Amino acid sequence: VECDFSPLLSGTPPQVYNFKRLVFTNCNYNLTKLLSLFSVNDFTCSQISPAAIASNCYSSLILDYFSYPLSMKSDLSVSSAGPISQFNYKQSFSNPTCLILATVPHNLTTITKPLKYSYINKCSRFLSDDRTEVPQLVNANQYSPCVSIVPSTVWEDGDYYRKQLSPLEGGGWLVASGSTVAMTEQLQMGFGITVQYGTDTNSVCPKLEFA
Amino acid sequence: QVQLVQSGAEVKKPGSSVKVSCKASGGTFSSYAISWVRQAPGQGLEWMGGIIPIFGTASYAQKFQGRVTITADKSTSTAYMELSSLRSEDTAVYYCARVGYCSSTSCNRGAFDIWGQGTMVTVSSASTKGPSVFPLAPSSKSTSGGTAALGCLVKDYFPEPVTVSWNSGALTSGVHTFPAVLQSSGLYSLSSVVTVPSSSLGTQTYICNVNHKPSNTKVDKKVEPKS
Amino acid sequence: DIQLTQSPSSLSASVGDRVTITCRASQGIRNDLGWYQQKPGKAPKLLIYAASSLQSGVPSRFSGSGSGTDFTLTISSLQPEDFATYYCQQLNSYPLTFGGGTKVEIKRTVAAPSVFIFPPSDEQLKSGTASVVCLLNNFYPREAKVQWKVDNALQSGNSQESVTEQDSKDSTYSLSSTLTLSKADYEKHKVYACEVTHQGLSSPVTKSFNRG
Ligand SMILES: *[C@@H]1O[C@H](CO)[C@@H](O)[C@H](O)[C@H]1NC(C)=O
Ligand SMILES: *[C@@H]1O[C@H](CO)[C@@H](O)[C@H](O)[C@H]1NC(C)=O
Repeated sequence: VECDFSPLLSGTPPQVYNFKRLVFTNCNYNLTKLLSLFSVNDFTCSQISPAAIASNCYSSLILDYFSYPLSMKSDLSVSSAGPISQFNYKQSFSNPTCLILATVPHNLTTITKPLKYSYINKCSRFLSDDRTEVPQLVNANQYSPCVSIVPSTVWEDGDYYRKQLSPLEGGGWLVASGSTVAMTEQLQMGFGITVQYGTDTNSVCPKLEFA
Repeated sequence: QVQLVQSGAEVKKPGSSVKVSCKASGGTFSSYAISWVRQAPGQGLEWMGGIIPIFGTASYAQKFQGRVTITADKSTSTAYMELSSLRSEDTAVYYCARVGYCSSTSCNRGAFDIWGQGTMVTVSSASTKGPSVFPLAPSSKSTSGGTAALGCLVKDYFPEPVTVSWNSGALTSGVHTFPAVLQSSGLYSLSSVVTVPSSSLGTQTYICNVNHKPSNTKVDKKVEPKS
Repeated sequence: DIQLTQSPSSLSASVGDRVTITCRASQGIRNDLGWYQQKPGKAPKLLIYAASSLQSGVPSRFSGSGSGTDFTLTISSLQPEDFATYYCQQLNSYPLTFGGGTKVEIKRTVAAPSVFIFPPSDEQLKSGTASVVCLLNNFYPREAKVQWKVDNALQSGNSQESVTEQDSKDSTYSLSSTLTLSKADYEKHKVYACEVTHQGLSSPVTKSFNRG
């Protein structure tokens, strides 16, 4: 009956390039209650409004969450040509989306902090000709191809990652670089919401209130 | 089996800057990082910084941050190490090296499998000067039962190094060329001796072949016994 | 910063015996340690990466072990070519830190120095300077004391010395010391001597000469 956002509230949230995705169908949600547990610093949406996304029925609701430093807010926009939207995370274009930047309050101890913030700064294929470099831009609703060679938490800023590819996998090399951001006093996160309307299967509805 | 070829020796005044090149020979940088290491005379090894040629990402030891710049030209596979505000304590041999094996945390950190031949950099207020070559004559005060000592004194030159041979390479046995010592004047000085049979002092000619490339100086000094 | 303590600083050994060099990190570095070898006047050479993995071509007599903090480079049966300086290096974090180094010399019998002395050449004397050279040839061990005495007066601050690298054939060292005075000060005095103290000498030996 009710949509469960519990996995979000427990454990250490991953970095942006390893965003955790929750998919909701056939359930009732209370978005306002979820956001009341956090300090929402920023709440912007595309092809929908913050008020409307908390009060509409959908055929599916996708929620992506990850550790994200509040300072790099503008980098988390596709309008910007930053490494975040190029190599890490990229929301859908043909579907209404929302982006929430929140800070974990001290009374929410169930959410633990990672060692630091970190993201993919570079991600490219180095071909077998030892010359041509092919940048691997992340697609919507997909992970970076370099998530296989980039660790879940980057050790040092500007670290280098290199993996040799078999002929079957196009040969050459898979090459990536990662950046780090020092951990804030309180854990800061990002939330990516994507909704999709249908015809009859619009069963992801806001939890209404009764006597 | 790629090789790393570095630029020639450098002589700089205090406060100036130097830029050493490191070119891949008989191969390419490929997907490998290039680090830089220096070594002062008699001292150990020290990491300065490194770079990822493909990305141009550079890392530095905090000791040198502000005075060091490491670049890389990917079109020619040539790395560079620029060190500015040179002090006398920067007098050292500078090596480039390839990060051939990734560590557990990254691939710009790891063991250096291929090294360049190194580049000597000397920082001093002294100016380049050719050596004065003086003979060390053999005598009774240099003879000990059939064997006599003789040599050359290579004094007051700058900078390092000097090479000395005997009889144009023919005489190699019993030859000791000592490491140069730095005098208080800022000039270097060394000796080169050779023990020979004491019976050959009346016939055999012994010539000191002193070479000092930085000053374009070659001196040949014939050593004869003194009496 | 990760600190690496390499011990011992130096050791003497014969061809064929077991040699152990230890490296200890100030904190855990898993297996991110490298071992290098360096000969005088040449670039360092990679022996072992990942604490235990032998570099291609390096003889199997070199063996690295250890994990975390304590690491060891073991050389099972020393060959002539193994006598050099060995360096530790951690690969874990910035900055890439090297160990202090271990100098492996050749152990041989105590050899007394052949002490010779050279008066300044006439060529140098007419330039205004006088250099007297004292030569300690082919001795072991390398620890040796040289002292200049002008007219039996001990000298200080006007002499410099250097020792050659250990000879790879007879395992000896040689020392050259240069006493430098002016033309005027040189002619002021009579006897010039260097005194040599060495383990192979029953007593300090003096080689000297007079101006003439
Ligand atoms: C949703 O959560 C909010 C908490 O801010 C609460 O006020 C509201 O009553 C909840 N709605 C329902 C239907 O439970
Ligand atoms: C926890 O802190 C948040 C701060 O935004 C506050 O809104 C909430 O009421 C607090 N809850 C409890 C149980 O203290």
